[PDB]
Amino acid sequence: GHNDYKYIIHPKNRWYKAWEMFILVWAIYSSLFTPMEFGFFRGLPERLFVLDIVGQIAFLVDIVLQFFVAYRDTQTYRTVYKPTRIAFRYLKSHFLMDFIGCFPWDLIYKASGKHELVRYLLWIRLFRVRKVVEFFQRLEKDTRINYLFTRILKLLFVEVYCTHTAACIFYYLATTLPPENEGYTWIGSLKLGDYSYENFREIDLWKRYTTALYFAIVTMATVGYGDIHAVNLREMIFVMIYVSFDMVLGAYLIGNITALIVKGSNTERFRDKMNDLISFMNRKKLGRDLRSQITGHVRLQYDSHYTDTVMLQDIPASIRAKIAQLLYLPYIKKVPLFKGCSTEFINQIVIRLHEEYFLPGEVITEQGNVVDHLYFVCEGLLEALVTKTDGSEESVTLLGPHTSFGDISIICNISQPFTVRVCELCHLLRLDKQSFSNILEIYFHDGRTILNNIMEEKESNDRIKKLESDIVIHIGKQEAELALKVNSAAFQGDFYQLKSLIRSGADPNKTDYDGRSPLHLAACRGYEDITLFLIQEGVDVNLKDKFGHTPLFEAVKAGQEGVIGLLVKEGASFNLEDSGNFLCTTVAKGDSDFLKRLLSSGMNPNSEDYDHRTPLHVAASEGLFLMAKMLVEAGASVISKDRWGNSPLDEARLCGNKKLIKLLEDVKNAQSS
Amino acid sequence: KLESDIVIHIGKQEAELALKVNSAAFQGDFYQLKSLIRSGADPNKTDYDGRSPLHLAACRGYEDITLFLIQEGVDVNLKDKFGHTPLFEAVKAGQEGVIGLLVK
Amino acid sequence: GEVITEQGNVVDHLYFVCEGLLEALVTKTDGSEESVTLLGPHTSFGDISIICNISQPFTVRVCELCHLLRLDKQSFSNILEIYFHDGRTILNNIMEEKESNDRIK
Repeated sequence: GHNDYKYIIHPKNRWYKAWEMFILVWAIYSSLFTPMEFGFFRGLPERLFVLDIVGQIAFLVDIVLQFFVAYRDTQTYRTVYKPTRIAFRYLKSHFLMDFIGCFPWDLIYKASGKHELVRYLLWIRLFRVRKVVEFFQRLEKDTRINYLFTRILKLLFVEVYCTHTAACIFYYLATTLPPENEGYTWIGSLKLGDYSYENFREIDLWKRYTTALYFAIVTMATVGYGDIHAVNLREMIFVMIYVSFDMVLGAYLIGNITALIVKGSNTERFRDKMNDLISFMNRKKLGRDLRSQITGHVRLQYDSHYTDTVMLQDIPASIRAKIAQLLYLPYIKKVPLFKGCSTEFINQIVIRLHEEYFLPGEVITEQGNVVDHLYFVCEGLLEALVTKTDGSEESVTLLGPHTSFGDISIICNISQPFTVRVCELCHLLRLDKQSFSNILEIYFHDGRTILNNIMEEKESNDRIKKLESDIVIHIGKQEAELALKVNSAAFQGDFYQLKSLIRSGADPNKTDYDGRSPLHLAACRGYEDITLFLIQEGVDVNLKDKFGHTPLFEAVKAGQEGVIGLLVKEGASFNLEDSGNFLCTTVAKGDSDFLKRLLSSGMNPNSEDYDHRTPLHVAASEGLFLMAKMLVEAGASVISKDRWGNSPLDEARLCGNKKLIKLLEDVKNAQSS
Repeated sequence: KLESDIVIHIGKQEAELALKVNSAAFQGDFYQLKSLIRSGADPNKTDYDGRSPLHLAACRGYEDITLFLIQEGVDVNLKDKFGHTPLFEAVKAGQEGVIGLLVK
Repeated sequence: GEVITEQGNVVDHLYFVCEGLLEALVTKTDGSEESVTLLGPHTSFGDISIICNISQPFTVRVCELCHLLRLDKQSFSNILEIYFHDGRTILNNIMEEKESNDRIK
């Protein structure tokens, strides 16, 4: 709608197309009549005045209409609607010839005392054949008609044109000589049969024109009967020039027709291959069913045109992906192998897919052979069988539309457990082994989180009992690195990054090298929000790292009452080995708050050691009355006997803190009760 | 306006390079560590768990990695956030070859 | 001045050197590709990567006009698997080199 001007008309407008065809008809005529007007008349016979004036005006109108038609640029490929650019383009290329040939050159010739050199400018109207050339340019750029066939008709029109012009020039050369020397011309000395072309300027223009055209036509085919022949030196020279250029034009005609016939139709090439195969097939005397198999598969390769699918490898990746998506993606989405995976990975797979058709009864993949081509059964039923060593087929599965096979062997790098053979017209989508693996490895991430899901699919088959493979190890490496990333986020405080990482498909229950979950890190650095975020995810709250440190242990050692509260509400527990030992060590340190936090978490304070002493034992021996109060509130036994029977009551007397002993005796009556 | 990812991956130029060195050490891929350590960053920087490439390499017991880490000269007595030296990780795993390398 | 195998791409084609001189350059993030060795006539490269199923240790670049004989990875693996004895001999031959590669362990 950028044609704001009310003057410029788009070059593809229907009315302008009709006008283009119409000036074409007049271009052919004004280009085919100009040689006749130049040769057979030294001034039009008045009776043609009307036709001459109407022709001149017809082109004159066109000359103007060429200022009101937009032209597509050769550098921006847009229809330039600026009137000054159209006017400049027309003035520069096709304007001198058009305007000069639009002049009434017949009237100008008559006005200037009938001077011949003025009439020689009639040939400027020969430039009007540029319209015919442009028409052939349009016709060539259309699949509706074969190119070499366009070239043949172009060459034939050129041949007809050159023949007609040569006839007109030949008769004009006859007219250059004065009528007194008629016997020395080519037509003035013509005695064909009983007719004698004595006064050749008085015969009807059609008789003379057909004589000249007969000569030109036979000269063009080099028949040269000899009845009509050059006599003058001017006629000799013209016939020599015409004859040489006619040898070039006819040789080009033969070359173009030969090029069309040796081009080779696609059906022709298929027919040659078919004939060779049939001759082979007669030599080997193959049976009718077997010959039908061979012929049918060759026909299938012919119709499928697999290279036509790779024929658009030149078009951009954007549109290439659009075509692959519009054709294979609906099929691929439904395959159970890629159930529940990212759309990006699916799109990558589709782009790398090559469709192949197979007639019933041909093995696709052979058992005992490592599959290097994963197939997506998309149309037609396939049948999978493990043929026994005794030659007994055992159909194990029937893979209909929207199914996949070969994937086990590629992901496993194992051999194909069952030979797969076709049962109907199976339109499949082959994907190469290196292609698939790449989409996971070479296309890292595209083949990390997504492939993990694919591994979930394979394990959900419930028959696959695979251990590990190159693909799987590569993935596990990537998932390890991703786990490092998400754990770094969970230990750095970057909430947005952690969100993005796990929401990109990362499993929140993964661990790093030393088995530390992101929840471990959130608790250790006391990241309340991150902890709660991972808490929502479902990360294990008593997850055990390399040293058994639970997330709630890390939270307690970090002194994050918010995080420990959250973890106990979810249910994190002190499943720590040597619990009594660590508690007694804490008592020895004197870290009152640390022990209080462990005791609040629910650490059992009655756990013994190698010396078989509870934390309360150590507190009583140490004289730590306040740690003893905390242990008492927890419920550590003050009567528990150690190796030597030294109960915490005894150790307290040994230390001599009478207040400590008194509180422990109140506890001892509590225990005895 | 989801900016500042610059400083995120600078905190990971200190870390993610260090965690990649740690990961290669834990996996056992000597060639990778050699390239990363010389072309990327020294193994003196530890991970978020305060674990030096040497610590994890010592635990795994790949002397190849350790001897290269020894060439870089990372602290052989450095403790982790868990208060544990590479020597202890080595003996915990019982990697007498890497134990001898570390004792040297 | 051409590259056959690039460092870190698993070699799928094992090459021999009939005539010419090659060079094992370790490309890096410094650009100073480390000249590990010069592969002269009657040598081979890509063998470590194929046999050991690792990536290429060093990019092999052409220095002269080199006539190289090629053996695809799948082919080579097939002949090795067929002649288990002979592949064992190959493995010893490369083990002597693996004193610095440590791939065998």
